[PDB]
Order: sequence, then C-alpha cells, then structure tokens
Amino acid sequence: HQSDTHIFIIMGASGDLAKKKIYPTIWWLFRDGLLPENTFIVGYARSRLTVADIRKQSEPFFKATPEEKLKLEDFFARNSYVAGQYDDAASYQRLNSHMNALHLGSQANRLFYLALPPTVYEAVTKNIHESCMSQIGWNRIIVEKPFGRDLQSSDRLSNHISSLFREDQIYRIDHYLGKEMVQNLMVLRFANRIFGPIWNRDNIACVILTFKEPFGTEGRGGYFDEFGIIRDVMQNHLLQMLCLVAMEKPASTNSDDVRDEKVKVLKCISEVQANNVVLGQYVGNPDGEGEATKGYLDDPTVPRGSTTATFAAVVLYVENERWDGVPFILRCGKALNERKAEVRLQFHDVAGDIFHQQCKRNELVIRVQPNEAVYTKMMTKKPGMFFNPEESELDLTLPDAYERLILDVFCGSQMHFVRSDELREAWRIFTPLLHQIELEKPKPIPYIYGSRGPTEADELMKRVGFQYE
Amino acid sequence: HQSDTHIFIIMGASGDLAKKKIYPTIWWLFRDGLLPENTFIVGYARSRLTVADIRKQSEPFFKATPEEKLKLEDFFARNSYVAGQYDDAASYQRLNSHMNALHLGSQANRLFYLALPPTVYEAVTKNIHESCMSQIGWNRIIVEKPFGRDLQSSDRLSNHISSLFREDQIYRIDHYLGKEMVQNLMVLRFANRIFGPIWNRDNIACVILTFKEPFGTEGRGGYFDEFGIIRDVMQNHLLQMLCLVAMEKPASTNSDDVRDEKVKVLKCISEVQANNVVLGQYVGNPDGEGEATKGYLDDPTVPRGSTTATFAAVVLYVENERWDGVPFILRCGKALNERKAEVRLQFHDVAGDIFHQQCKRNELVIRVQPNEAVYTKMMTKKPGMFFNPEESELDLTLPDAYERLILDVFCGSQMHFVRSDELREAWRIFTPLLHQIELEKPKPIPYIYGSRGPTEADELMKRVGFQYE
Repeated sequence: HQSDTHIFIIMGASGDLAKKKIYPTIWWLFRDGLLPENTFIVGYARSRLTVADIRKQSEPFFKATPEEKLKLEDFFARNSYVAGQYDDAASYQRLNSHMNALHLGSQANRLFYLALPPTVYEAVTKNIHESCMSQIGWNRIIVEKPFGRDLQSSDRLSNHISSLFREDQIYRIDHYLGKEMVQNLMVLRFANRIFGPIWNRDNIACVILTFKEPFGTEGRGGYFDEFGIIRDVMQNHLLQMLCLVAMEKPASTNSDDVRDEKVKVLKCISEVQANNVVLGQYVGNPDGEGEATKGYLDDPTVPRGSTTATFAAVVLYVENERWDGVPFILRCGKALNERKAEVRLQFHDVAGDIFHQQCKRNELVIRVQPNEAVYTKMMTKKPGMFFNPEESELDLTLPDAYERLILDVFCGSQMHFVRSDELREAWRIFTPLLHQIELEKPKPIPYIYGSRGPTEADELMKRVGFQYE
Repeated sequence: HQSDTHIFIIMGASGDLAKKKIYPTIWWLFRDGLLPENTFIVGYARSRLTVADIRKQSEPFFKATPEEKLKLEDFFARNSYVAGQYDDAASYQRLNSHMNALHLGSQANRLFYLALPPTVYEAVTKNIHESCMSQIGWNRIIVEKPFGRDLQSSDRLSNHISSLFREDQIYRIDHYLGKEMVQNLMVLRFANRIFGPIWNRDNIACVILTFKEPFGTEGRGGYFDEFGIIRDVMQNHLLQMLCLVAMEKPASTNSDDVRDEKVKVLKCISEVQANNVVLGQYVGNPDGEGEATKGYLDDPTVPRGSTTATFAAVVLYVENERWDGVPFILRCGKALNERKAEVRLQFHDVAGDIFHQQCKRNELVIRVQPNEAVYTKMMTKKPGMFFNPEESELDLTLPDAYERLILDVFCGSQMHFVRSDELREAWRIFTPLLHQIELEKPKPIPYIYGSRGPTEADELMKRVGFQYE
C-alpha cells in the first residue's frame, strides 16, 4: 500500500475531534512518511473554511518545529477542504467531483473517516454509499463508536450498514485498543507449550481485564451521558480483550478466523442480568487540582439527575469445553487513580502444597499502557542460605496506538475491528442489562475522583475467585 | 548448629585431596564463620606431621592477605593433627583419646571425612564404627565417590556400611553438585502452574543433562582410569539431575520424600542395554598452548592400552504414568569446550502451527555453573509492524558449591546425597551394561581436547527426539 494513491477523507474537518486528534495523527504519520507517499487528505464540514484557516486553528496541536517547518508546509501541500451539508446530494456530488479532480481520485482508495455527529450516521452512510463510491479501488469506511444504544437499534444500524457496505469495507475502529501487546498476547498465547495447554478451565483461574484513565470528562461531558461507559469502552474494548484472551485455537490466525473464534466465544456466552454487573460514577476530588476540583455532575453540560455510569464491572463466561465453567472479568472506568490497561491471567495453585502455603497464584500481566510491558509474576527461590521462594516480577517484553490503528486500516488488516455478527452477539449478551438500564435508570455507586474504583468491583473479582495480594 | 561443638575429622590431612581442597574450603568457611563457633579440625594420616608443618605446606593455596592473616592464624589455632596407621586399633584408640582430650570432644558431633584412599574404605569404616563412635551426639560420615565398582561390589560395600551406620549417618557426597541451581529447580518445578501441569509426557519433549569441564586430568591420570566417567560423574551427578527433574508427586520437600521419589523413579526405569550408550576419550591438541598439547593417553601415570572412557552419553526412559515414554538425556565429560552444567527442558511444539513454522520448541535452561542463571528461551513478538515472533532468552534468576555441601552435612540435610537403595537401583539398571563393559573393554571414540564432545552424543539426542536449532 505504498504505490497506489490513497485519500483519507476526514468528514468533519472543522470538527473538534478532527482538529484535536485526527489531523495531528496524520501529521505524525506524514512527517515520518508512514502513510503512503501519494496520500491526499480531503476534509469536509458544514462551516465554510479554508486551508489557511485549518492551519491557523490546527498548528498548536500539531506542535511542529522550525527544523521541519518545511515538512509541515509539505504536509499542507497534500491537504484540501470542501464545504457542504451532511444530508444534501448536491454537496455530496460536489465532494465526489473534488475528490475526482485530483491525481487519480477515482482510482484512489477512498478511506472515509466518519468524525461527524453520531445522530447522522444513517444518512451520511446512505449518501456515501449512493454517491461517493469509487468503482476501481477499495472504499473502506471508518465508523466511530458507538454503534447504537440497545440490541434493536444496533441491529437496525448494522443491517443498514451491511446492506450498504460489506464487512470487508466496514471498519469499526476502537481508539483505546493498544494493538501493540494486544498483538503480543496473541504470540505469547499461541507460540508456547509453556502457556498453551494451561490456557484452559483447570489451570487459568480467571482473567482480569482492566482499562483505567487518569482524567475525567472535562468539557465534553455532554457526549458521555447519552452513551455510558458500557457502550463507550466496556462493550467494545473490554470485549475485544476478552475475546482475544478466550478465543480457541484459530488454526489459521487470519483476521476472519480470529473474528470467527471471537463470534464462537461470544455465542458461547449466556445471558447476563444485573447480577453480574456493577456500576459507579465519580464526584469532586476533595484534594482538588486544576481539573480535579470538580466532579462529573459538576460539569454544566451534563444534564442534572443523569444516571449514566462511568464505571462498569461485569463477569462473563464461555460455555464450551476449553473454557467450561471458568470466569472472565471486565473492569474499566474514567478518572481513576492512574492510567493502565492490563490483562492479568491468574493461574490455579498447584494441587498439593509443599512450600508451607507460600505458593502464590502465578500471574501474567500485559500492561498495554502506559510504559508498555509484559511480565510474569512467577515465584522463585531467593538467593542466600535458605530454601523458601519469593514472588518476583519477571519482565518478558514505535508509533502510537491510534496511528498504528490507522495504518492497519490502510493495510486492510481487520484483526482488531469488531465484526457485524460479533457486535450483534455482543449486544445479545447484554440485552437484559441494557433494557434494565433504559427502563429503570439504575443509580451507580459514587466513588472518589482518582481512586481505584468502587469496592464492589474488587468484591466482584473476589466472588469470582480472583486473589488480591 | 551454632552452639554445640563440632569436629570436622579430615582423615588424610597430609593427603593431597585435603591440602588442595578441604583445608582451603574450611578456611573459606571459617574466615566468615560458617562452621559452628566451637568447631575443631583433627586431621589424620600415616606420615608424621605437626600443625606448623601443615601450615608450611598448606599456606600458599589459601590465597589470603596480610589483612586477614590474623583470621588465618585464628583458623589454625583450632587445627590439630594425629599420627597413626589406617588399619590399627592402637592408633585408632590414640585418635579417640586425642578427641576426648579436647573441649567436650565426646559430646562433639564427630563429622568424619573419609578423604583417605579408596582401597581401604572397608577397613577404615569398620574401625571407625568399632571405636570412633561418640554415644552422645550424632556422628555422621562423609563417604567419597566411588561407592564400589560393579553391582556386586557396590552391594557388598553398601550392605556393610548399612550394618555399621544407619542411613542417617552416611553422606555419599558429590562435589560437582551445585546445591543452589538444583535448589531453584525444585522451586521452579513446584510453585508454578506455568510449568507444573505440563511437567508430563505430553508437554516436556525431553530433558538434557550436561556437565563439562575445560580442564582434563593432568597429573592425576592414575585415578580416573580405574573408575571411569560413568562411575565418577554420570551415575552420581547426572542421575541426581535426572531424579530432581523427573521425580513424581514429591510430597513434602523433605529429604525422605524426595529420596523416596528418586527411588520410585529409578525403580520405574528398566535395564540399560548397549544401544543407549556413547563413549569418548580425548587426545592432545596440536594448536593447544598449555596442557592441551598433551592428551589423556599422554599422561605418564595412565597405564598404556587403557579403555577407560571420559565421555558417556546414556538416555533413560522412566516407565510410569507421569513420564511414560519420555527421553531423558545424560551428557558429561572432561576436557570439553567450556565449563557448563545445564538442564534444558525442551517442551513440545503446540499442536497446530499458525505462525508459518516460526515456532521454535520452547526451552528452559538451568545453568548450574559457571554464572548460575535460569533463562527460558521462549518466543515472543519483537517490536515492529509485522506479526512475527522472535526466540528471546528471558532470564528468570553466597559460598560456592563445596562449601554449601559441607554446610549441608553439618546441618543434616540429606536431600542432595544418594541413598543406599537409590544407589542399589542405579547399579541394578546399569548392571548389564557395566558387566559387558568390564568383560569386553569397549573402545571409546576419540575426540579433541576442548571440543564439544563426540558427535555420537548429539546423534543420540537427535534419535531420542531432542531438537537443535
């Protein structure tokens, strides 16, 4: 994918999401030439702007340097902007004409990016499929989360998008996915007989899937209330972790095979009520800071009396022979004590204790971020004149995660993007939970800003059987 | 064992073995005070000497400094010497009287050290049992290798020693044993479900037990001939490695249980034929600088036309449910390429190769010496944009081995010393082969001083199933 021209159409160029994360990401990719050499960027938005205005409002987040001002002005040499509405065939045809009025725009692999408001996904995708299809190269679409709110809405959206594009063209992206050691966990799991056969019900006691954040929801508090942590990260990213941990032997490790194993695991998950769900929400930190002094409900853009949770702890199980009866854990949140993303595989104790109850349950952490590291906290003898062992952390282990994911979109690798049927089954899993949520509006348990999360989650892992040192 | 007085009776104080290795070892242990505070040394030999003569003849090897000259003279302040023959009750009673004429010599735990020549073991042990027994404290002895030559001689000698002392008062020592990395193998085997359940026939492909020595037998070539590498290191040290690796369901880590499981494993191995044997012997190096210019047969003290081997590779296959049908490899020798003592636990390949045959058989090396270190050469993905793994050496990891074994003899820990019945069964499984050896005088295959050993050993590893990459 380094020869044929590509177009990275950023719908919503004036959008805050674009200007804050997408344009700086493609700048990072373009200063180092990770995108293909003949890469075009064609923004699009309602507001009538220009390339100079884009420069003026986006340079500070690009944070370029006088050393590579030349590379910067080459980066804007590939840029362009188109003005139009989101539901009008006239402006859509104008966008198509502008795209075709480039270096083989029709031949260019139009890699659409939907950074536009969530309320229009249906209409924008319908217009894109009707008018903005190039019949030469692949036309992938990047749909940003979330993909509906409950089972019925998600099914309708998925069926519409399936009737428009095929799954080879739909790319459901997840920003938080590391893709660096979510990829290394696969190698560790498959290329070992040390971890291979003990990847079953008898040996691995449980799996803890954690994704914490150090910052709250300052400013953009009006986007999280309608959605909730479950639909934001818990149902997409934590299920991605759970599926890539619980998947059976793919036997060909391709994207389709791994997603099919994900579908098999998910189809092997029974219904989940509130009995395996815990919710939590944060409030003002008494030891305040520049942004910690105000809680979630202190954000003026958040509607008063909103029961949207920012912490979700759920336990899943897989009803197949390899994973029969063995538990899995999902934990996440925002504004927690410290940024982290780990997958702790706690193994069973060896049947028959001989070190006088000193045997600690062997672990295997995959700390996706920050300071990426994989380590097995196995236990070995301490040097000296003794015999007793000590639990020791044994380390076993570069574009950023988001630009790596965009590069994977360019390459065509759909390993880490949820499938239509995978999403359908995933929503089927939590349909009772989501219906209860939208019916009764459950009240999450308050927790302190920058804490470790509600104690009910740790109690949930304890009920599962997870052992905390 | 820091209050009651101890005596380290070095029979053969004028002996070369004593003056070269035992007295410097107890000096190393005494400058740091690892012997009990009220420890005594009472040598003994045919030739008449004195403490000053011992000082003059043994000072240079202590490699001490004038700063610790005070500690050295304190170390010789507790030394002693008794003159007498090895087979005379009169001199034995003189020795006993000298012992009783000390600071509670009768109460002292006489820790005898049979460093005296092998040809007299029967008579010396009989006299020691008859006369030199203190009836107050424990009276252990350290019996040095080899423990007989064939099945019948070994059985007679072991039965006599059993009739004299119980198995609590016998220590079949093995200098080469590390006592540290062997000690960590036990922990790595027991305190993990990472290695525990896969410690069976289906997962561990084979085990390689290796022990090499860069220096030959210059000068002392008249000692190795009558014994052979099998009876020197293979049948003691390499079988100790095999028992520690293979023993089933050890139970309490105590000496009794570990040695019982050693007995069970050795009862679960059948007779060794000539078909599982490789022998080798070394010759001089044209390119060598020091001793390498002369080979084993170049030693004037070696009888001409001697077929004693210095390299022996024999594989065992323990026949019980946990280890049914597995290869266990023994490799050893002298004058090899470089010092080493490793246990390479090569596991099976995962059934179903999905990384396009990039999967290398997972290993686990336990380097006993030099530079003790455990590293699992497991395979993980190297950082990059490709979904490919790399075989990476992942490290897992203080007197020396002889000091720690002497301390073990002082403490009473008999986990590292071969048992009477264990020795009987090892000689029973080597009986047909050893009788054929003594009958036909097999000719070992020549190999180069300082090489890696005869190629037939690697052929043996390949035949049993060991994979070399």
